Amino acid sequence: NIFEMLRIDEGLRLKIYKDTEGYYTIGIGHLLTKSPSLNAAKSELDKAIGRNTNGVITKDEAEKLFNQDVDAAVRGILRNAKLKPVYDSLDAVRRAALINMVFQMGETGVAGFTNSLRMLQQKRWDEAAVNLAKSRWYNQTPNRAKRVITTFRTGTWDAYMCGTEGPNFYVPFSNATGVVRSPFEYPQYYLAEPWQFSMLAAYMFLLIVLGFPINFLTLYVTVQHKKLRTPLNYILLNLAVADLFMVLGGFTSTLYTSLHGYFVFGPTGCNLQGFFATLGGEIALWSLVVLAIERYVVVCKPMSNFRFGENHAIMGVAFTWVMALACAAPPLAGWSRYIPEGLQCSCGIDYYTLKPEVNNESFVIYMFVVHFTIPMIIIFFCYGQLVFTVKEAAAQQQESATTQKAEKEVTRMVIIYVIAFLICWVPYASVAFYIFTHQGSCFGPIFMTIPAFFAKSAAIYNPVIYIMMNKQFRNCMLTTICCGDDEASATVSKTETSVIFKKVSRDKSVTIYLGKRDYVDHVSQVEPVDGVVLVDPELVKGKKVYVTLTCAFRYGQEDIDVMGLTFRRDLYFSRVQVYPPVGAMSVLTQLQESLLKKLGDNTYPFLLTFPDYLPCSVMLQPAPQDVGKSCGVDFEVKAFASDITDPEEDKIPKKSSVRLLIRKVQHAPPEMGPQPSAEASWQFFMSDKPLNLSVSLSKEIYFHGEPIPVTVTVTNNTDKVVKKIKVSVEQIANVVLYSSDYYVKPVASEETQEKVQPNSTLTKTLVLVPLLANNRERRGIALDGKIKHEDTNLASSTIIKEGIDRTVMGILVSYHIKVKLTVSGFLGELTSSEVATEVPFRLMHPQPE
Ligand SMILES: *[C@@H]1O[C@H](CO)[C@@H](O[C@@H]2O[C@H](CO)[C@@H](O)[C@H](O)[C@H]2NC(C)=O)[C@H](O)[C@H]1NC(C)=O
Repeated sequence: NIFEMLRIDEGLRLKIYKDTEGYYTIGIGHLLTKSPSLNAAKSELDKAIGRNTNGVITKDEAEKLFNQDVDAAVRGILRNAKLKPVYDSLDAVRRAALINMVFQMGETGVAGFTNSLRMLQQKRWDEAAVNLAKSRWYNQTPNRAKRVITTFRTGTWDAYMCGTEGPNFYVPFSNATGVVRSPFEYPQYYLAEPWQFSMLAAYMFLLIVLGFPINFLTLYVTVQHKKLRTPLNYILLNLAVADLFMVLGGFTSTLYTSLHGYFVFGPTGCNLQGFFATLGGEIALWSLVVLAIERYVVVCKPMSNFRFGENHAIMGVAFTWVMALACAAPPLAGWSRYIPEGLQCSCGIDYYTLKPEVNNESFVIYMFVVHFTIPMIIIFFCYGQLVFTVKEAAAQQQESATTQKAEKEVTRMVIIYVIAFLICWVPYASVAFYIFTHQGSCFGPIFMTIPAFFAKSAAIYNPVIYIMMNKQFRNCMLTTICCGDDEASATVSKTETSVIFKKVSRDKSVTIYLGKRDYVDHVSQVEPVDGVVLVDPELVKGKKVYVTLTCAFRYGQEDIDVMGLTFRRDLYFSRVQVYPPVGAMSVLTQLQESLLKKLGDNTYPFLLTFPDYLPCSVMLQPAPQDVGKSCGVDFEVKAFASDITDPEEDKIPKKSSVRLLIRKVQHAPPEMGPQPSAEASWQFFMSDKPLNLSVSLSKEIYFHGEPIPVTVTVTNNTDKVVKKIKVSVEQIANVVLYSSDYYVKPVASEETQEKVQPNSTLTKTLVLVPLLANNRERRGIALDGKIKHEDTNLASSTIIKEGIDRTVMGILVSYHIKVKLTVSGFLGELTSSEVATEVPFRLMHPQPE
């Protein structure tokens, strides 16, 4: 347009400069003053801008000086008697050309052209152009003139077009000089100085040297180590493959072209290089999106770990390739296109050129919204909510120091993930959007190379930031350069009567003793862990023996979950110093007295109490096909010796340490509650007549193996018939870790086909048998904790202490009887209305003699 004409012709200067005539000018052709003094020129500038510039101004202030000049130029023309009829006759493109003449020479200067202005009015475009070309004006600056003259002749912007537009390519350079040639056939060295091509060759070589091994090692090591093979890591493996396509297909070809200075492989090579570079980048993009989604759901909700198998991971990796091809395929298919970008040694999508045939307009918007903004929102939302959740969780437990340092590591890596994503895709998003809005303006080849730097650099630092920073991957990669617990490999539980059991450590310095594995949990109080620890004085000398009580909520795998930017949450933790003893135990138990006399002098007692806000020992049931999936709450009593002081728990010596799993179990209380009775009445929209139902049980509390009678009285006063009645025992498993989540899986059910007619009643008692044996080989069933691998029963109903301050975190189980009714629908026989009501009951272990 007019702005781009005069900006390129005159040139935009931020400071004051002398023009060809030698007069003080600033910005685009703005005369400050004719005064000879340099200070006088700055003074006339200062008043124009409105502040103390000191011969330096911005472009927006210069755009204001230009607008006042154009608004006044349209006047001086209309004011002039010779210029106005010409101005009125000529169209908007040729009017811009006339303003250029008046802007440069002035009102009196343009008035000297009589025959030129005459022929333009008469629509003689051929004769007026020769007139302007043979004049003094052309001889002075034929560079500027010829662009203005061609405008009069053609009536187009072809003269003021930004760069040479070929059919298969776009070069950001003017062919006015005539030096522009095809990037497929001839060298492009006229664009920038030849050393910058060898610079790119050195840069693209560096990305191959660094990129190929880093990404290849990710895949190579995972084949060797079976540990790394996990559904969650599948998305991180996709990132390695994604980055390899950029290196192999993209950077290797881009290297060879940057060697010679132009694109040797032709349009065929440009399509495939542009395809792989786009695909490899777009796969890498959505991999991090799916990774962000996967990390958000898996950690926050421990139930989802169970649900997340190979199928869900494959679904994530496939989705990536679908969205990747959504970006990469259409330029090949013809929507937009693949052309050489920047120095034209590297091919990429066409964001800068507006081509209406291939519709770059829709593709860039499609790119900006679908393939940029949506990944940006999701990643910032997922990792943003992820820190928000951990910040909330760490705020609850301020006592556990391990949960505090994790939150520190979480916030660290997320900020790095933000920075990694921002450095990569913002340059393209800024530039392509700027070019789309500012398309009238011109941009060089180096302008497009700056975003190309960062996205191609992401093939290096995204592997490092996402993979190398992860602890499980980092450790395995070290063992690869190293080219390669085993010594001891002994961890057994023994037993002797005097019934007591013990366990010896690996180094056999610290030996622990305990009374019983199952500790009875009452409502008011809890039965504490009682026992002793035999310490070897020779092996443990000048060291610190400790004992712990670890209540840990366990979900998923030890390796990958800890790698997952956080680790499994320790629910409760306690510590006591065993040796050397500080003071002594005020009162011992009958067990401790026996073991002290039985064992030698180096034995020391300990006692570990439980608070009232802890859950029971509960684990979720895995399916037979599910091997590595593991989730549940469990209690662990550990003992160890260490040189380091009390605070260090996360890191301890494995050889000195010894541990034994225990249970916290609730037996059924002596008081069986009142006879459960539920009652409800139901109606319809068309039919307003009532339907009464009354459920009744025998006991409030039931035992495992005990039959549950459900007495149901269906009183039918309505017009419809009841087809069948179904009773169901349903197991509510309320999981509280980062959030409260209710999950209902029916454990047992019985039904009957007895029909109930209108104005007729039926009383029926159906027995249900809630046993695990029938429910074996299922998913998500809550079970009582099993010592080792032994047979266990369905999870006991968890009783919470009345009136407590802290929220109970863990797996909280509850049962109820759902009496389901199937009634014939009013519209049709096939139509049906399922009605149901619930009543709670307890299922727990009996108290032994
Ligand atoms: C930029 O201008 C040059 C010089 O005019 C073009 O090169 C000529 O293109 C014409 C097209 O018909 C050929 O007939 C001539 O043989 C070419 N000249 C020479 C010396 O080879 C050039 O094609 C323009 N740029 C591009 C890339 O099209």
